[PDB]
Parts: sequence; C-alpha cells; structure tokens
Amino acid sequence: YASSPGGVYATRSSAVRLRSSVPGVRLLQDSVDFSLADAINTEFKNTRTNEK
Amino acid sequence: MSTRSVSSSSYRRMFGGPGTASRPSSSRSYVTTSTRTYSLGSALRPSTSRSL
Repeated sequence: YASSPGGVYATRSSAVRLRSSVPGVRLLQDSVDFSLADAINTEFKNTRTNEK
Repeated sequence: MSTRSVSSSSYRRMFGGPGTASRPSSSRSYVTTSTRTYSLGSALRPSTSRSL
C-alpha cells in the first residue's frame, strides 16, 4: 500500500496589517481577537489528536 | 483590522469660526477736529474820533 499525504494546502492569511488610512484616525476598533484564531488552530490540533 | 477611533475631519462644515462679521472700525482713530473759529469782536464797532 502507498497512502498520499497530498491535499494539505495551508492558506496564508494576508490581512492588510495597516490601521485606518495612513497612520491612523482610529485605534480601538481593530478587532483584538486573533489569538482566538490561533487557539482554534490548537483546537484543530487537539481535534486531530481526538479524531484519529 | 479596524479600531473605534473617532473620525472627526472638519466634519461640521469647514468655514473658520462663527465668528467675525467684520464690524466696521470707523476712523475715530483720527484726531478730533480743531474747532478753530474766531470772533472779530473789535472792528465791528469802528471806534474813531471824527472830532478833528
């Protein structure tokens, strides 16, 4: 037998990484969150440690 | 990334302040006039001895 590991296409997130307009006219509203999305990346680590 | 930074431009029109309707500064920064009138109070009674 020969199982392929192909299909693992990691999507590079490419957020603008610049605050509103030039150096900004707002600051509070930039969505402090994304350590949620990296804690969901460890949820999908522990989900695959579960699922398998 | 946004923020909740307040976005005031000029934002309530643009025209200066309320603010100077140019109240006319009349030229009473001149000197008040010289009231130099004169009374010829003497020659108007031609006081001469015709007894000659």
